[PDB]
Amino acid sequence: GPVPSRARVYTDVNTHRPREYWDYESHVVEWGNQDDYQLVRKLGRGKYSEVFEAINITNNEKVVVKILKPVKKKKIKREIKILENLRGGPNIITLADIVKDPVSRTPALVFEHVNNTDFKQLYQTLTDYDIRFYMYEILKALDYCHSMGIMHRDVKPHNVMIDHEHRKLRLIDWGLAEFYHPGQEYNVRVASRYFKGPELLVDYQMYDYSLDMWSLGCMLASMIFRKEPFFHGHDNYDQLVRIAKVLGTEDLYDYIDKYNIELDPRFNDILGRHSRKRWERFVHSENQHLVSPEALDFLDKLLRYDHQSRLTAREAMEHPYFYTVVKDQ
Ligand SMILES: Cc1nc2ccc(S(=O)(=O)N3CCC(CCNCc4ccc(-c5ccccc5)c(Cl)c4)CC3)cc2s1
Repeated sequence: GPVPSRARVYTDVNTHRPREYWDYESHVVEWGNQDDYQLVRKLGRGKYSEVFEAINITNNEKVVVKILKPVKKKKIKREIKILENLRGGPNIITLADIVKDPVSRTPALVFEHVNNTDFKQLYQTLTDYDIRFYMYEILKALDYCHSMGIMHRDVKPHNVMIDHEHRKLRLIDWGLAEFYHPGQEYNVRVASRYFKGPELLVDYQMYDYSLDMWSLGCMLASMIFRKEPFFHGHDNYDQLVRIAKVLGTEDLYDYIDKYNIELDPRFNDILGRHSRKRWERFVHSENQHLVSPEALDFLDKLLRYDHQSRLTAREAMEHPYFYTVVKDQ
């Protein structure tokens, strides 16, 4: 069978906490009063939930309500527990309240209100510095949640809110996040195709925080190269093919050998033989202002098949790409 793996960092953080910290099935949800919030307008619809702007009539504060679609109670408890554990952490969305409709029995998460700058506006105007700054802010949230024993497992642009006017950022949608325990086999059917790590695609279940670092690398690539999505797979199999056409097949097969991974016979037809490509082939006159030796070195050190060889969040934060942003703090 496959060779086991443990996180290189924050390995045992949960083992040292009281069981209640991570044993979310035991968590009893503290309900607030639904009548405290009036819905104002729909903001979005999102697979597991519908999102509204609302107002707390107790105090006239603007709030955001996520009305959950039917999910298992255990997965709701998981998300709530994680949100509560991470509350106060840098750039983590703040859960303000939890309410249920007395009639429809539907449950609703109440968050802090954060405005999002118009995507068209923001993207038009970004700048190399801005990307470094916001990437650093995301890394602060990931180092924090990893240090708290939690993997996000769905890092991607949709789950990053920015308010450019106030230089503010939040990592949202903790609904797929899970506690890391050494030895645990996790579900590989998580995260969106374009952001799935090789570990998920080859069905290596004993993964860890480092999954998030792959996803982050995918985000960085899409931003500096102005290509979304960067790895555009047609399905889960082709997703790995797209990766292999860039990172090359030699290192992929080395990874599968090292962990004694058994590959679906299908991959053995489609994967073929691919050299490792240089990042320069994605650079053009439109994106060159975003692309630097530092950016490429950083990218290279996130996008690695072997989850153990990817940068940690804290290592990433020390990378030369961020020197000027850190100097500003
Ligand atoms: C508690 C909660 N409150 C709200 C409030 C509104 C909503 S929403 O459903 O209406 N909607 C979700 C989708 C957002 C778009 C995500 N931004 C993309 C982005 C992300 C990152 C970047 C980026 C990345 C790296 C460097 C620089 C910028 C860049 Cl360039 C762009 C808008 C808002 C849900 C929640 S959940």
